[PDB]
Amino acid sequence: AFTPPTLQSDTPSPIFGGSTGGLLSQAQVEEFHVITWESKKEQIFEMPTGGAAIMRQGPNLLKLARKEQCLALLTQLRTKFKIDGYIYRVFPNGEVQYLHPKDGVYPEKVNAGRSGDNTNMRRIGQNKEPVQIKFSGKIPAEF
Amino acid sequence: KLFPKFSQALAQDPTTRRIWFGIATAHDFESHDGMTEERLYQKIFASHFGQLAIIFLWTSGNLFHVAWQGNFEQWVQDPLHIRPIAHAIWDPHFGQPAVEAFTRGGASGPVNISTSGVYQWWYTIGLRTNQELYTGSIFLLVLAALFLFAGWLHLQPAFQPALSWFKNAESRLNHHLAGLFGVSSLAWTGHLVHVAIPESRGQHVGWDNFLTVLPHPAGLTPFFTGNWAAYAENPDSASHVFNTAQGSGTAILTFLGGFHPQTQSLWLTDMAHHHLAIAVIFILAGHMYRTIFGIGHSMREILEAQTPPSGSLGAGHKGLYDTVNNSLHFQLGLALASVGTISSLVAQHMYSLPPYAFLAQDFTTQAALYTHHQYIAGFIMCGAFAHGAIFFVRDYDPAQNRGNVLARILDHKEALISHLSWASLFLGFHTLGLYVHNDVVQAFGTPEKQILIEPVFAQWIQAAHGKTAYGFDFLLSSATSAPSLAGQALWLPGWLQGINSDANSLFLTIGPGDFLVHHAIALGLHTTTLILVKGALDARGSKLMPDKKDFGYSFPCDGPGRGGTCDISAWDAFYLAVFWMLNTIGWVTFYWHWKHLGIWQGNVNQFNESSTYLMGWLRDYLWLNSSQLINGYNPFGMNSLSVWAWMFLFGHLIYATGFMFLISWRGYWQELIETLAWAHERTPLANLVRWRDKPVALSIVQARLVGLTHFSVGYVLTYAAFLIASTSGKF
Amino acid sequence: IWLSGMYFHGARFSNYEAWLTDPTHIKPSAQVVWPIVGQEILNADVGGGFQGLQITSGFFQLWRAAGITSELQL
Amino acid sequence: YIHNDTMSALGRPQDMFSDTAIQLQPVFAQWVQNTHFLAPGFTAPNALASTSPSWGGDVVAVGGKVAMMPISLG
Amino acid sequence: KYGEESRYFDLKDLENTVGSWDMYGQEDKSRYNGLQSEFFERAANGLSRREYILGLVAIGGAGILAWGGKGAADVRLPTVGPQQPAQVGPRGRL
Amino acid sequence: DVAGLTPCSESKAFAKRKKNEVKALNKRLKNYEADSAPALALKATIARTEARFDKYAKQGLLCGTDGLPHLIADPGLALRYGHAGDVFIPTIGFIYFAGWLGYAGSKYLQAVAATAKPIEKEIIIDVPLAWKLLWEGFGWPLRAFAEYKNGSLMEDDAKITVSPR
Amino acid sequence: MPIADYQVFTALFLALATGIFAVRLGVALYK
Amino acid sequence: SIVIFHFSWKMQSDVWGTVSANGVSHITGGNFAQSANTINGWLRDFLWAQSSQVIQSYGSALSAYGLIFLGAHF
Ligand code: CLA
Ligand code: CLA
Ligand code: CLA
Ligand code: CLA
Ligand code: CLA
Ligand SMILES: CC1=C(/C=C/C(C)=C\C=C\C(C)=C\C=C\C=C(C)\C=C\C=C(C)\C=C\C2=C(C)CCCC2(C)C)C(C)(C)CCC1
Ligand SMILES: CC1=C(C/C=C(\C)CCC[C@H](C)CCC[C@H](C)CCCC(C)C)C(=O)c2ccccc2C1=O
Repeated sequence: AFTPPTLQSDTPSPIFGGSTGGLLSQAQVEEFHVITWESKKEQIFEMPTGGAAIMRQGPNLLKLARKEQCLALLTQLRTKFKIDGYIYRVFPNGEVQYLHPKDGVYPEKVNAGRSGDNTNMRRIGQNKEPVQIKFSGKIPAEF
Repeated sequence: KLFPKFSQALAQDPTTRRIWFGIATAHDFESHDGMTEERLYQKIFASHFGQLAIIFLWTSGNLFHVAWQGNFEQWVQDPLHIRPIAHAIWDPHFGQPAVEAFTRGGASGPVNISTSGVYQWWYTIGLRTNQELYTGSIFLLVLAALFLFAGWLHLQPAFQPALSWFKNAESRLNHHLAGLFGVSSLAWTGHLVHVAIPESRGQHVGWDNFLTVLPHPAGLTPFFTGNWAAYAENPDSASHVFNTAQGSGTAILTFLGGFHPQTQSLWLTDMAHHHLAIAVIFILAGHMYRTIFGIGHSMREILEAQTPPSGSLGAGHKGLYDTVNNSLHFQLGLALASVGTISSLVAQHMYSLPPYAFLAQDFTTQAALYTHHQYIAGFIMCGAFAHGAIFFVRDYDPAQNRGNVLARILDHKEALISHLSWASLFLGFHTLGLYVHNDVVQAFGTPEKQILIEPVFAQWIQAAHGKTAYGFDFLLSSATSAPSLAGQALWLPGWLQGINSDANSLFLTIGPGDFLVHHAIALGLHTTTLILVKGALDARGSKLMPDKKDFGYSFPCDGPGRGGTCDISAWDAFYLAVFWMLNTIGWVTFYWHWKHLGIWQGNVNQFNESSTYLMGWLRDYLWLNSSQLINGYNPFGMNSLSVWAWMFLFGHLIYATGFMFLISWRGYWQELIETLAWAHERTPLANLVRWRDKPVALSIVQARLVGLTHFSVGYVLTYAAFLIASTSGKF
Repeated sequence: IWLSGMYFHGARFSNYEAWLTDPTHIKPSAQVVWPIVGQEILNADVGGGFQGLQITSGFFQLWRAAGITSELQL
Repeated sequence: YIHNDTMSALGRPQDMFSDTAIQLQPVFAQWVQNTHFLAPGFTAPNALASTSPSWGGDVVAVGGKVAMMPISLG
Repeated sequence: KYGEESRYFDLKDLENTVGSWDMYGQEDKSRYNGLQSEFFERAANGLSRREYILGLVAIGGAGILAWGGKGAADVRLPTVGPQQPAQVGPRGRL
Repeated sequence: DVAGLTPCSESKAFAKRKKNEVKALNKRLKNYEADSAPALALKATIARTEARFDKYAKQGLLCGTDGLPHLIADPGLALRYGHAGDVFIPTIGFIYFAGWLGYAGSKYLQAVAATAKPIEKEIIIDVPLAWKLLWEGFGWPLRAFAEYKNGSLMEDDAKITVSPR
Repeated sequence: MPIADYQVFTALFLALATGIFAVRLGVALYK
Repeated sequence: SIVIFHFSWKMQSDVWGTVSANGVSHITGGNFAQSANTINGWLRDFLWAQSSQVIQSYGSALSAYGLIFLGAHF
């Protein structure tokens, strides 16, 4: 079994001068994501919102408007720095949902113990014709 | 949040795309949530009632505005020297010179001069007074209210008809041909004979006295004894004057053909005879199919029997009855194709065979009517092909259409598309090459080096009609021939007088420029058909996207993978073909307008030696006839043509605003909107208010549609302004 | 190569010396065409007893400013 | 421009933006032209004439055609 | 926030970390003087309801139509003034 | 007179157009000296114009209302009235030459398709092979008809890709 | 002979009646 | 395009022209000041009035410009 890591709120943030591409009004009333990673030295990386930031030694904490920004930062950390990280979904009511490394290992590597949903056992051309599903509220591929 | 109640998927969208797609998917009832086929067809039937009520209200409004603010009384007495008045103008933006410049046809204040031809039509059908027009408007108001009540009534479950009633094809065709087509035509014959024929001869016939006036002095007895020739005794003479009893007659069903010498229009007795024959034939046609009386046809079995042996058509028409009957999109495509072709026929016939009294003297009315019906026909034909593509996407079943002609034509669709491509490529190559060669030899000072291919085939068919101008002496152009001798006491004298006269539009004399522009029209039709047919046949799938039928009729793309998949849906093919339709109808109406501008000035030469090269088209037509248009307002003042100058620049603006959505695509705009959302979300004194719906860029399909709509609106407004200004300001 | 071509056309196929005598009335021209398909009509009556395309590039004014006043120097 | 179009088309030339109605004068540009025209003998003591005739002064005519004349802004 | 150093996230204080701030809004009871506040709340008393503030727009549209009825002509306006002869046209028309 | 058209040998407007062109060129002449290079160029242009008009009158072209030659694009209507050179003979000529070019390109495609690298042979053209096939394409109609009768010109539909309908 | 005031007013009232019919049909179609 | 349109109209209307020892006769005659504030003025007094030279250029030395005027539209 695998347990998700807790979001340690009192985690230091990278050195940054302040951008205009950061959080907006969506964070207060819908959602804002957050990414946490461990860096082995003080070095400069690129923000998903524009500009350069310096992440510090040890834990680094960065909140972002969208999950795609968090994954862009994570993939640039993994490629240009060989640094893994954790992404969390933080609701404004207080509940925090763990996100990307959901079962510990990365999704491109098998784990034996995942849900194989949305996997049809037919070919592309074996879907139903749209006339046979007429007036149903579903596309032919989700039958 | 719950505005698109027909689509809960759209209602959950927290952006402006929710309302944008809620407006545009309102009439796609088949895609609505919880929609059965019974409720579908009942909604269709009630919306049909609403549309009929709308049409009847629109024509009642035309009648009321002509009766209330028009000059119908003054136009009846002097049809050739009175400008018809559409409606009065009440615009508080007018300055004093605008108020003077728009006071024209003897009215008290500013009015619009009608170009719709309602004056000529109403004068021809026997309407003489404003009281009659008001009575017609009131009657149409009442009947539109009745149709609205019927639309409400049939939505009530006690009066909702069954789905099988909607699909009862044999009965619906029987009643439409016999009653909707035949009985209506017979009643129009009754109106023409009872009212229009005496009102054409100065004898007033109304509801107060039509039961005491005799349409023919030998009443009904020649009809019932079979002596029907007594209804064609003395026709109206060549010296007859419309609306007067001078040299009139008693015959109600003449057959002379040609045109009335004074009105330059068809004989009304010819129309009554035509409508009576049409009524008889359509009632007979409506007695064809089987209903409940044990006689008639089962059209399914007729389709079953239409299978030639040796497998020439595969299974023939196996199961096409159910294919047409089950698919509303197949029926709509057939109906739109036929209605668009009929609209083209109406345009091609009313200019050359003017039906209404004192038509073809009003040059603006003829041109406006022709161009209107041509554009309507082109739009409706594009809709027919689009709905055929929808039927392939939605209602096409390969199992029940296995081996029949639909499956056959889908099997070798590559041959059809490739041969349409070859024909369009040939036409474009050759017509453009001839035009550019003519331009170059004109520029170099050598007009004698032009390639001027004589349209010998169309001239030969003109000679087969009796046009003795090319010296063929073929069929009707030789009096000794059997067709010429067969009807020489029938339609031949009037038709020959019309065909041999250069004062009308009955088959105009044609030359090499007509040949070149006809090949231009052929190229336009071929390429538009290529785009539409390719979109229909590739709607279910292609090599780039085999599973296109699962994605629906309209969708943006398939992403930048596989080299790029921009504009891959059948909706996008319709979208591309609308431009080609607009270009083709532009060529058609440019040809018509320039030819008739040469005719009406008496200078057929300007078109004859200026249409063979494109600089003549640009200079002697576009540049020359726009001089009075662009001087509608100027620093020296303004006149009545100012409204068409403003509409000219308006259409140019809308056309380029269309180009805005056409060229730029969704991505620059989304970033810009995000930046402006950042600006507003943290601008002081404006953070008090916030958007209920998140501002987003228009979707790819939506903005394609918006750019196409602006393109078409600017196209139509610009050409309507130019045509009406260049004809009304000159004649 | 482009500059050499412009100077060669000013030397050989131009009315530069004639234009120098009467710059007010003679239209500058530095390109002539071969009479092949009726295109010799493009050779304008620019003046100076010369026929050619009227140029709008201003090489004649530049050469006069530099003080050429000779065909051999171009 | 659209307001000017609408007022001309409505027969209201007094309501459009023009020199004869609602004026919109380039006062900064006109004053800059005046400063350039008055520059010689004042802020350009060694200049015998202005840099260009576009600022102001007499019309320069060569061979019966205007070489350069003052440009007025409205 | 708990931003005593570089910690800009806190689940126990999630209000400040998200970015919800007043920017310039400040709480203060003192602003408008006496009697005039009562004067203005009496001026806008029953009108505060949505139906009556709709009825104000209704009487505004009634004024819009009253301009057209009697008000456009009171400021002259060319659309209701008289006319001065007419023009014939290109050919013999009217 | 095949369609209400008059021959340009006897049509007055053809002579009027020729006279107008020659008069315009003479107006251009009346500005230079007699032996200048522009004078020789204008004299050559005049000679070309008169030769062209006389040739058009000689060849038997049809002129319409004014003096512009018109071409007939109907076999039979042009054959029995002697205007097959208007459209029919150039139709045969284009069909022959276009078939020559297309057959040469086709045979190059089928010759390089059965090589080691057909991809390289279409950007790097084997010039001797292209020259040989261009020469062989002059007998394109007989070769094409022979390959059509043999059945080797067209491909069976079962070996050609289509979309899944 | 142009139509009178009473004819225009009666026509406008009948148009109001058919507008009531129209909104009834529209409400029935929405349901 | 707008910049060069303004340039050509402004100097054909207020700069370029002929002198007659009593005034300056401009190419278009001072029409910029009363027509360049209106889009219909740009379309008519500049874009239609000055276009008559390129469309009636067939049969002359400017026939190449006339041909290119249509080819560029194409
Ligand atoms: C004899 C009986 C009869 C009659 C008179 C009608 C009549 C009509 N039906 Mg109906 N129907 C019938 C029986 C009948 N039906 C039966 C038995 C069934 C059950 C099987 C149905 C089922 C049915 C359905 C489901 C629907 C209709 C609809 C309609 C309307 C068609 C739309 C329209 O008005 O366009 C008018 C058509 C014409 C005028 C024909 C003109 C021909 C061409 C197009 C024009 C050329 C004419 C001429 C040149 C134009 C000149 C005029 C110009 C001067 C202005 C129409 C009034 C539709 C509707 O609108 O719903 C209310 C529809 O949805 N019917
Ligand atoms: C549907 C159109 C229509 C209508 C409503 C009328 C109505 C009328 N006509 Mg008329 N008529 C018509 C068409 C029509 N006609 C046509 C097409 C022609 C030939 C061009 C004539 C020629 C004509 C003449 C010469 C005369 C009339 C006369 C009359 C009036 C006396 C009634 C009558 O004729 O005696 C009664 C008729 C019958 C007993 C026979 C009718 C039975 C028929 C053969 C079968 C019914 C089937 C038919 C399709 C039903 C249609 C229903 C439709 C009304 C909805 C009457 C108001 C007479 C008159 O005095 O004028 C005031 C007169 O002299 N008509
Ligand atoms: C009898 C005629 C008829 C009928 C009943 C239908 C019915 C239908 N069509 Mg169709 N169509 C028609 C003709 C018709 N069409 C014609 C003539 C064309 C060619 C223009 C098309 C092209 C077409 C396309 C491409 C599509 C449909 C679709 C549909 C379906 C949904 C309609 C919709 O999208 O919601 C409502 C439609 C609208 C609200 C139209 C939008 C408004 C237009 C574009 C703007 C008009 C602006 C106006 C002119 C501005 C005035 C100018 C002035 C200010 C200067 C529906 C079943 C869609 C579909 O099947 O879904 C998959 C589809 O995508 N139609
Ligand atoms: C003539 C067609 C046309 C028009 C009107 C516009 C208009 C506009 N473009 Mg655009 N564009 C066009 C063609 C056009 N473009 C084409 C063909 C392309 C493809 C290359 C582009 C590509 C493009 C880009 C990439 C961008 C724009 C941008 C803009 C906006 C700039 C803001 C502005 O000008 O302020 C004012 C608005 C106007 C002058 C438009 C006319 C408004 C009139 C004059 C006044 C409004 C009164 C109104 C009519 C009254 C309401 C009546 C009521 C009944 C509705 C503007 C609305 C830029 C933008 O997003 O904003 C900065 C942007 O970046 N365009
Ligand atoms: C010699 C090669 C060749 C051959 C034999 C063909 C043959 C054909 N083409 Mg095709 N085509 C070619 C090259 C060729 N094409 C090229 C290079 C292009 C890209 C521009 C196209 C683009 C094209 C399109 C878009 C279409 C065709 C179509 C067709 C068919 C209709 C007849 C036609 O001439 O259409 C016209 C052909 C053209 C407009 C292209 C001609 C280009 C040149 C002249 C050919 C190449 C010459 C070649 C380099 C010579 C090599 C010599 C060799 C010794 C090395 C036909 C079977 C049509 C079709 O599908 O019909 C059903 C069609 O829609 N072609
Ligand atoms: C897409 C699609 C569709 C649609 C299609 C279309 C659109 C079609 C069309 C088309 C058309 C639009 C057509 C037209 C037509 C017509 C015709 C085809 C005709 C004919 C005939 C004849 C043969 C004639 C003859 C004659 C003449 C010539 C004249 C005089 C008289 C006579 C008789 C002699 C559908 C839905 C279906 C299906 C699906 C897909
Ligand atoms: C301008 C633009 C936008 C921006 C979208 C805008 C500016 C839409 C905002 C328009 C406002 C709402 C004014 C529209 C005025 C209309 C006349 C109102 C019509 C409303 C109907 C209900 C009648 C895109 O999103 C886009 C996407 C893809 C290709 C091209 C483009 C594009 O050109």
